[PDB]
Amino acid sequence: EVQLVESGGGLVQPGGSLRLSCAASGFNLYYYSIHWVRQAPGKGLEWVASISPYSSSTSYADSVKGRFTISADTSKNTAYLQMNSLRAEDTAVYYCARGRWYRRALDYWGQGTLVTVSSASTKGPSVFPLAPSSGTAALGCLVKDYFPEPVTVSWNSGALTSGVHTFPAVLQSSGLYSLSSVVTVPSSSLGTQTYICNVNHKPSNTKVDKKVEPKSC
Amino acid sequence: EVQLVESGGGLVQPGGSLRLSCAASGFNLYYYSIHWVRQAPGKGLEWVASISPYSSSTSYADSVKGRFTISADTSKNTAYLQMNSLRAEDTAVYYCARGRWYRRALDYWGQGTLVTVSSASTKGPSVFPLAPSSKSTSGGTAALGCLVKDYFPEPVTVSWNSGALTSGVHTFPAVLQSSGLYSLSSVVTVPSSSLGTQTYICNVNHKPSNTKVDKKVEPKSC
Amino acid sequence: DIQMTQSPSSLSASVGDRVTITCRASQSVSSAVAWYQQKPGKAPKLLIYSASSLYSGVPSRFSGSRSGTDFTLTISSLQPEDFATYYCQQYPYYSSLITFGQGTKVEIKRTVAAPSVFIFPPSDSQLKSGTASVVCLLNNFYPREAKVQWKVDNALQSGNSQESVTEQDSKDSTYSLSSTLTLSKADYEKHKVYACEVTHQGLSSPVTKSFNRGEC
Amino acid sequence: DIQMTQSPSSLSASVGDRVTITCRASQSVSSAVAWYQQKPGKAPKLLIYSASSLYSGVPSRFSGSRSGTDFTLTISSLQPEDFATYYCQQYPYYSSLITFGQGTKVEIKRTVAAPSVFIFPPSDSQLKSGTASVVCLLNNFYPREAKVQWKVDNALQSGNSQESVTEQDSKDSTYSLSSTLTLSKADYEKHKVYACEVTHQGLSSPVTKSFNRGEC
Amino acid sequence: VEPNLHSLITSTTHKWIFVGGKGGVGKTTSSCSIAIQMALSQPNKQFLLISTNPAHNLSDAFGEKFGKDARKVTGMNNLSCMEIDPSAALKDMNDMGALADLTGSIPGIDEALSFMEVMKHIKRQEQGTFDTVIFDTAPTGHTLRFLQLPNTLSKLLEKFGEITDISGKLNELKANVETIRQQFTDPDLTTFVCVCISEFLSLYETERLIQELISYDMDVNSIIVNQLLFAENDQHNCKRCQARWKMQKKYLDQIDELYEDFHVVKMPLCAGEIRGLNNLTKFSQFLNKEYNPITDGKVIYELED
Amino acid sequence: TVEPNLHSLITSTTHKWIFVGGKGGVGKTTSSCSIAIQMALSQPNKQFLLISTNPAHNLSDAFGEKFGKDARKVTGMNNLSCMEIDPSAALKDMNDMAVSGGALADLTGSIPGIDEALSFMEVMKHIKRQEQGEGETFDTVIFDTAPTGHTLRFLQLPNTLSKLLEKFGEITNDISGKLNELKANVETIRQQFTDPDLTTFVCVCISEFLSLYETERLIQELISYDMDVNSIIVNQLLFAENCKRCQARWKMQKKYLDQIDELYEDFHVVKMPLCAGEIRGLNNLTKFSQFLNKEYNPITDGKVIYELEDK
Amino acid sequence: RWRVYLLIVLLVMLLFIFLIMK
Ligand SMILES: Nc1ncnc2c1ncn2[C@@H]1O[C@H](COP(=O)(O)OP(=O)(O)OP(=O)(O)O)[C@@H](O)[C@H]1O
Ligand SMILES: Nc1ncnc2c1ncn2[C@@H]1O[C@H](COP(=O)(O)OP(=O)(O)OP(=O)(O)O)[C@@H](O)[C@H]1O
Ligand SMILES: [Mg+2]
Ligand SMILES: [Mg+2]
Ligand SMILES: [Zn+2]
Repeated sequence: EVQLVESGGGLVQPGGSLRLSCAASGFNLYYYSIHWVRQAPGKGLEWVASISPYSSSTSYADSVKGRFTISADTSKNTAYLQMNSLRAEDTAVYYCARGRWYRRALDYWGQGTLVTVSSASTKGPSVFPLAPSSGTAALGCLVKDYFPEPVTVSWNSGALTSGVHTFPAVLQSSGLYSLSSVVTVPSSSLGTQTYICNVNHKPSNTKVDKKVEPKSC
Repeated sequence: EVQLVESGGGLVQPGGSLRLSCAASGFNLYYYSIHWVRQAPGKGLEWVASISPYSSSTSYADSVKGRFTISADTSKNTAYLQMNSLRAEDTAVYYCARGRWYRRALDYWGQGTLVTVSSASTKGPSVFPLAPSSKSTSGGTAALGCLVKDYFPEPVTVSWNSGALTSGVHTFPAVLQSSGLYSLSSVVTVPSSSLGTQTYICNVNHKPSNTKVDKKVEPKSC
Repeated sequence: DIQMTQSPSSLSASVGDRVTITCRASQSVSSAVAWYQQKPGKAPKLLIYSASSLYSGVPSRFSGSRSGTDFTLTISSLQPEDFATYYCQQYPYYSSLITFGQGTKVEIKRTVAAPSVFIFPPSDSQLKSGTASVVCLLNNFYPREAKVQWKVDNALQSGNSQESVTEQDSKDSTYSLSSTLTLSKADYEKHKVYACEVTHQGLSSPVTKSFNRGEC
Repeated sequence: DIQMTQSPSSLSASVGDRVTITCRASQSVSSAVAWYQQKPGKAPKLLIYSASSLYSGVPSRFSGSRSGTDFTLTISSLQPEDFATYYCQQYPYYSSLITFGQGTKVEIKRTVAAPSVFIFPPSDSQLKSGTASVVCLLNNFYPREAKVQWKVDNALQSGNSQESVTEQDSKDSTYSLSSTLTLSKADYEKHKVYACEVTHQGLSSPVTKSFNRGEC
Repeated sequence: VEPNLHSLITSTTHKWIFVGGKGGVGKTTSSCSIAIQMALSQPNKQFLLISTNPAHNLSDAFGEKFGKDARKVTGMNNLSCMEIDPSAALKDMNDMGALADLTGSIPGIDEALSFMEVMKHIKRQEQGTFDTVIFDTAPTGHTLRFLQLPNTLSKLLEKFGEITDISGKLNELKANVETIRQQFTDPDLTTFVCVCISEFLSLYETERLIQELISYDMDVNSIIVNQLLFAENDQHNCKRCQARWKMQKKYLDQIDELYEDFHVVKMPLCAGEIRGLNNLTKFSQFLNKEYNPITDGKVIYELED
Repeated sequence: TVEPNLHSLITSTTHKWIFVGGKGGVGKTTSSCSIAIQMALSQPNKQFLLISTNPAHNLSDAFGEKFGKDARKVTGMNNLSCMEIDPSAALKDMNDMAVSGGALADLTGSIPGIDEALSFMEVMKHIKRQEQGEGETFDTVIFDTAPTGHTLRFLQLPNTLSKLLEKFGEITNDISGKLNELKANVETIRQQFTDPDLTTFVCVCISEFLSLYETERLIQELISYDMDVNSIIVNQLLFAENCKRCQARWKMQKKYLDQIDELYEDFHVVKMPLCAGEIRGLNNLTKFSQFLNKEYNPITDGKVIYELEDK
Repeated sequence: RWRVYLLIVLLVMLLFIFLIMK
């Protein structure tokens, strides 16, 4: 019945502020310690702040010192992380976690809230075909230049699932994301079978379905 | 076995000083209150001072305040009464007594030490006969005695016939005269008919002056 | 200032009698009152504390009571060892001062006994020293209360006499009293008739003993 | 400054293997060390605290030990659900800082598998959009380590490509990888031959898939 | 005299209620309990429980963070707690720089800021925010220093003017201090509840404390005797408890004799932890209706965990 | 593992200033007496002073004899003295010497902070005399402190008088000579108080909830002062291993003791039993104090909780 | 600033004792 739930994650621009909340239930947060730990895309765990509501004491990682402020409202059984002067390198999943006065190990964690720091404007992807080349054949869809994450891709609206590889997005120099989704199918099916990739970018409310067929030559 | 023992009493002159001690045993006086209570000759009890070591407090009757100082040495389990600027009316038997932090009644008492304050000088008594009357009831009872006059300080002791005569003897309490000297009489009633053949001698002792006097008391001649 | 008014100053009672002594504080002291017994030459003994609590070792015939600022000590059945002087004491919480009552002397009651009276002239030896003491003796009488007056040539004396009284006799419970008239050798030899007159409730009328100076 | 040096960064293991993960503190932290397990998309889970105490509910095949500043997490017999990333954490009393190790990714060991390679020229659709992306696909290979190089008219490319790799396939435990060469449409039309050369331990010699611009 | 605090709990006159005693006897437990009882008994009035112990335990006792700003006890509509942090309180003072941080640690700063809270309250009460303030005080020693501030300041201000806008406000302070001095010495407005335990080291300090308070013309008519084993009533073993109760009962008789005019309120040693509103409320009930060891003996184990 | 006793402190030949502190009623006075007795007995050639900085003094009640502002030997000891300063009496003395104006004690004797000020002056005195002579001093001073809160104010005092004195000197515009010697003295106190070989703080606590959190706050604050703290006395333990109360309370005690043991693995955690008798007077204090030197064993030394004097 | 006066007066005194001292 012990839970931690983070909220407040979203998109902000460099130099901007963002306030995260960590709502506790099942225990009185006054008698415990609460800690913020973040995880940049593809990286390890980085502690950023601690608070002990029973003692007023706080501590911070040097990486966020003077920019982040951790606090707690015991009336609401909630802790907060006030982030100011944010930068791109602050982009991460932010977890809140519980420690005990006699044990600074983190036994309960929330499932995290995503924080993205970027000057990039929200934009939906363009979907281009990776047509089967003129045994086994490969084809797919290039989902290019969208922001922010995430994008979901399907094949034949769920019918085609086997052999499908949807790659993790890569952040381009432009600040936009791109990924490819591929599938391998029988070479004999190319003339008979129809393949459509269904791309959905909700944060822009874009929905594209794009058929991928061989070269007309 | 708790007890209190006073000491330090004596004779002093007006303006003089004297330190009394109250030695305690059987209990630690730090956790109790110690009190000095005095009693002038023939008078009642008068509380004069209190000390409660456990609370760093002392108190005094107005009659001694600023002249007397009560104190306690908790390493020696002894309390003290430093008496300065003494005067005649401070003449009394001084008792020390114990109280408790939760009960300021006095449950244990010492047997007291005597303090006498007087400008009078030490002097032995003059002993005069109280001769049996020439008119004594024939075959009845006669009275005779000794007048013990002008001595200081108390006490004198009086016996009759070296202690052989005790029945019918009345040795009165000493009275302090205007001179500052004490005086008393010792009398005895005896058969009238025996005055001719019985010998009656009063033996008077005043140790402070180391004087001893024997006085034969007989019918006056004429 | 504050007071503990104790009454009576003295009382006479017999063995087996029930005795009560009272004390009145000038203001409320709650129950912070104690009673003591004292015999001649001895230290006082604590009898009762907190107005009605019997101190350890004290016989149960002693008890005490409170009614507002009025406090009472009671001896249910007086025993021979109970004849003594008794004192009340207050120790109010709000004060650091301790106050005793003036004391109550409990003496043993007996039948009235008239004094035998004797007068003694000054000895020749004393007169040769320049002063004259005339002594009047009241022997074995009860009660203690008595009046003794000196007369020199029928002139009532005053200011020049001192009295002394014994404690109650252990055998017959009587008192004896001396009155000593002090005069200069000069003043003594001016006058002829010396008399002491005794009044006592055991005498139907006052008794006078006297002598004439220089007459045997 | 303060460090937790965790080793190895990754390791391949099989079900039933004994797995050992180590973490060296830069200075003594006494026993103040904890171990966590994290799976992709999920929060970390506490396994061990105080160096060797097994947290409640955690399977006993997990164990921790200390010797000085060296700390070890042991999995006695690795189970399918244990493939994950693991982190050490120090929390010494003298420091207000919490410091994590870099992590150890425990992946599924399998046999070497060569990548099947495919190349995709930029679509007419994208070129109408005004840019050109050509992607090289390495499908279902093992181990993860591979080198992909782009050759445009037999000229090596640098700084205009990006790679993406999937997590291990749940069925065959292989990886797949895409390399995407990004050029402007103008630059794309300044050359004929586009080829990605693939080096992998499963290949005797590097494989190259190519295409001529606009030859269908 | 009834062995409870019912007359205090239902009083309509008392403005300042001090709860004090030796270290660890149960000041915080008792002060929380008294505050709760008064608030439950008089919903029409607002109560503030201020801790003047620089090591505050009100937050620990209720399990929520209090501070220099009064905040309601959760579960109570008319009880609030205050725990002044001098460093925090001195920043606001300074704003209305380096000095304020210096002064934040000077011995006596806690008593000063606590006294200012009383002074500010007086200024509001005279003009047109709580009806009654309960003080959870520091242990004996420093609490006597605090209660002497009205006298201390009055004299300080008398000499400050002689050696000496500046003049005008000095007289206003002198006046406000005198207002506090008269109210603190009013038995109807101000009283000091003493907390103790039936042990030797406690009773000598406790008697010292009460006597000193009397000399300040501070009203003292209530004593809480805390952590009593009672025992026997348990039901008739345990050499530890048997021996410790015999000791406690020895001194309880001494307490009962000496303080015959006081409200002597006897509180039991509970087996559970007296923290949180529920447990504090259940404990506080025996300040109002005296605890019966023979009847209410079960409550000792009924505390929520 | 760090040994569960204070033997290292007791037999130390470097430590000059030993503070004994903690929450109210946990056993500071009992423990500070016990530590002082143990040090004095184990180091007979050193002179020890046990000073109470708690304005409500309990050293006199503890030993059952009257101490004061002038150090007196504990009766029966040749190298342990106690001191309990009375502010009003001390200020009277100051008024007299300053004259050689008469209303100093009446004015300052009750100002909050006065107790800490006079306590600190006593530290300054011994700091100076240990170097310059000219009067009595001691080798080691043990402080029986006031509860947590005001003790932190006292330990902040070297810093506070220091940071303060920086500015005041110029404001005055031999008064400046006093400032320098006062500054120099306070600086010396700051060096020594932050020297782990010279100064340490022994925390006292009980195994109950409200003590746990205050104790942790205290230790954290002391560390922030650069005050050495490596010893914790856990007092009044039942070691109940019938009676529903004792078993219930011991269950609670043991729960928190496990937590204490986990967090404070770097500390000497000294476990002391709850005794049935009264721990007062030199004899009982001495017997209790032995378990600070060699750890108490409930099975072996169990009978001693009942073998304290009752006189 | 009435709060500031009260600190100052208590500041001078607690500075003032150390100046007199021996
Ligand atoms: N009747 C009781 N029964 C059981 N436990 C109690 C009782 N009274 C107090 N306690 C507990 O004993 C400890 C001491 O109580 P408390 O904190 O209230 O005393 P205190 O006077 O406020 O201490 P301090 O001087 O530090 O301010 C607390 O942990 C408290 O929970
Ligand atoms: N181990 C023990 N066993 C039994 N009784 C104890 C024990 N330790 C302390 N006591 C008693 O408990 C009470 C509190 O002890 P103590 O006075 O020493 O604590 P304190 O920290 O000094 O209190 P304060 O904060 O007021 O100064 C005392 O009466 C003491 O006699
Ligand atoms: Mg408290
Ligand atoms: Mg103490
Ligand atoms: Zn028990």
